[PDB]
Amino acid sequence: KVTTVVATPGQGPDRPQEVSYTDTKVIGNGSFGVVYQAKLCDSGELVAIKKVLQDKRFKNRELQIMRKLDHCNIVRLRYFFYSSGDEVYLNLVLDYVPETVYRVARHYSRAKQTLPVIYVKLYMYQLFRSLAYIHSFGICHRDIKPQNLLLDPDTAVLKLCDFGSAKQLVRGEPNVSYICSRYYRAPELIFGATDYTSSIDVWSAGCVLAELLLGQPIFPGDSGVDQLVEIIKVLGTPTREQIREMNPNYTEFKFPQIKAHPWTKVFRPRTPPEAIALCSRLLEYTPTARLTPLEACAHSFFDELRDPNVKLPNGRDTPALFNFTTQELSSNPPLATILIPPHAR
Ligand SMILES: CC(C)(C)Cc1[nH]nc2c1[C@](C)(c1ccccc1)C1=C(CC(C)(C)CC1=O)N2
Repeated sequence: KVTTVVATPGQGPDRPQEVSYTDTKVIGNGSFGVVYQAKLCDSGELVAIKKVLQDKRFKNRELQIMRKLDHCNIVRLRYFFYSSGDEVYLNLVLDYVPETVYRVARHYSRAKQTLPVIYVKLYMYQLFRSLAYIHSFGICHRDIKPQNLLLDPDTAVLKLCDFGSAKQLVRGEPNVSYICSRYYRAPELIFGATDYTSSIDVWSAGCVLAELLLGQPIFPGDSGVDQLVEIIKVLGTPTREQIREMNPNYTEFKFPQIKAHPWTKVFRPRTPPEAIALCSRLLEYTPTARLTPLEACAHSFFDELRDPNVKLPNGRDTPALFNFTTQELSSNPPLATILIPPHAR
């Protein structure tokens, strides 16, 4: 049974073509609508179709954002197209990838084991790459979690997915506080800040990093507000100057004073010292103090990835790690001296 639709390519001239697919099954769910799997008849390739009720009044924020993006570490919009059920739906044809960082991290910790640190370097490097790219367009993902990191287990290619909460932030225009998933939610946001930057994504990224070294979430909060407490147990009570730097909308938390539990004691003994150094510069109260995604790719914890002889545990080559663009380097072009090593010209 074959379905044919007239779909506009996402990274293409605005020019609709016939597309056919088969083997439709449901795989996903949300306030938005539903996600299906299908097999394209052309390539036999597997894809996901995200089906979203779309008020013809509005543009679809996710769609505008997805049409700009073109990146090895971001899920690609192959096609999009409209359908019926007045009912008008947007369908987004996106990559299907069989695993996630959530699932892999979970296999390791159901077995009490540590995810090998090579994979931590591989996965995190690619996540920071993906954020460098979108942050360069002023786009904040605002939902970085291990579950939104797609993962081809054989190639080690990580792809950032799910841009339902993503947005272009412009200084001046305020934004919602209760955003991101709780465990990965920056403290600015729990203070009610509406004037935040894309450095919230970096907080979340350091939460993913921490989780991958600990085997469970670093801040498992009972509620959007117990989330602060969980954080405070680790970083300790924020100073008056840190609280000011979060440009809050409410500080009346009447929180006890807790001393900072130092970083090296948070992780299991003989965690590599560079992972902790990176981790502490992401999970900072002051949002302006956190590394930019691109400095984070340049960090010395990822040096193993820049070694000429580096290979995956399954024998194969690493994915493309060094093929930076000008768009992708914009925020700090000198970093290319470190980022793109000798042996890749
Ligand atoms: C590109 C989408 C819209 C994000 C769909 C997609 N593309 N590739 C995927 C997905 C799913 C449907 C997804 C949905 C939401 C967030 C992340 C992932 C998905 C997988 C792996 C699993 C094991 C089947 C679990 C699963 O939910 N892989």
